[PDB]
Amino acid sequence: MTTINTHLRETLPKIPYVKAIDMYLMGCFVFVFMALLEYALVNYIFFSQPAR
Amino acid sequence: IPCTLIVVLSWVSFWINKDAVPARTSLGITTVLTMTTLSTIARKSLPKVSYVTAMDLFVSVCFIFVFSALVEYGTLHYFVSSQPARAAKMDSYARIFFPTAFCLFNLVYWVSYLYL
Ligand SMILES: C=C(C)[C@@H]1[C@H]2OC(=O)[C@@H]1[C@]1(O)C[C@H]3O[C@]34C(=O)O[C@H]2[C@]14C
Repeated sequence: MTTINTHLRETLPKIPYVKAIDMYLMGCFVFVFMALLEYALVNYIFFSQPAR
Repeated sequence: IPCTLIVVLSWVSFWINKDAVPARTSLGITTVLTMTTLSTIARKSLPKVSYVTAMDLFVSVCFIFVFSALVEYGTLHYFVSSQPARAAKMDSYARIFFPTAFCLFNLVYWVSYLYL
């Protein structure tokens, strides 16, 4: 996600508003981030009780 | 040459034992990384046309192939716990299904685009 973000950022001007492609990339980044954070949270409670 | 090299590189994950999970995942994901990096570099050459050429189609098929290898290993690791009878012959099937499918793709692509 970061490497594609750079390879996308090498093309456009520096506009302050958020574009549609910026919203989509941020949504995708937040989804991947939430998946990794979810894995962290399921790795934390894993030892106390394996049902969760 | 580099995209076919990266695809043949992604192929080698089938020869690794299905128990070494970090090994096969690392190979597959590193291959998706290099394919992603390679895609943008080639595409810069020509303008930002909206139709598909015979070169972004090629890198798209290579990227889906690498992706297909990785998700196939994902289903393999999912299925080894459920039923081993189906997951035993998955690698033996993949080792012959991926190179033949790629050679037929190469055949059809090169013939269809060099006849024109
Ligand atoms: C799969 C592993 C071990 C990690 C992951 O990221 C890492 O830093 C580890 C590394 O071993 C080294 C680094 O190349 C790696 C990568 O980007 O994917 C993987 C590779 C291979």
